[PDB]
Amino acid sequence: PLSETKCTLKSFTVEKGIYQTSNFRVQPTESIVRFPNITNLCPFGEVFN
Amino acid sequence: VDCTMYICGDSTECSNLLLQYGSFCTQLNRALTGIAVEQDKNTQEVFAQ
Repeated sequence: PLSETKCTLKSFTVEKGIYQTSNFRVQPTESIVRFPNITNLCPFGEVFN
Repeated sequence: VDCTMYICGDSTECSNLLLQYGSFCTQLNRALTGIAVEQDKNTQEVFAQ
C-alpha cells in the first residue's frame, strides 16, 4: 500500500495524507442463466408410461 | 468515476481497447479528485470558524 502510493505520486518519499491509487471490484463467483419454462409440458410419458 | 467501469469495465477485450488511450480518463479521475478536495476545503472555510 505504501508503494501503491509512491508510484502514484512518482516519488520515493511520501507526505502525510490519503492517496487514491487504484480501484477494486468484486468479480462473479457463479453464472445465473435463466430461461423461461414451456407451459405445454411434453408427453414423453405417453410413450414410456 | 471508475473510468474503467464508465467506459467499459470487467471485460478483457474492452480493457485492451481502453488502454490504447493511455491516461485519457486518468486525468479526469485526478481532476474530480482535485475538485472534491477543493469542496472539502471550501466547507471547512465556511463552517469551521
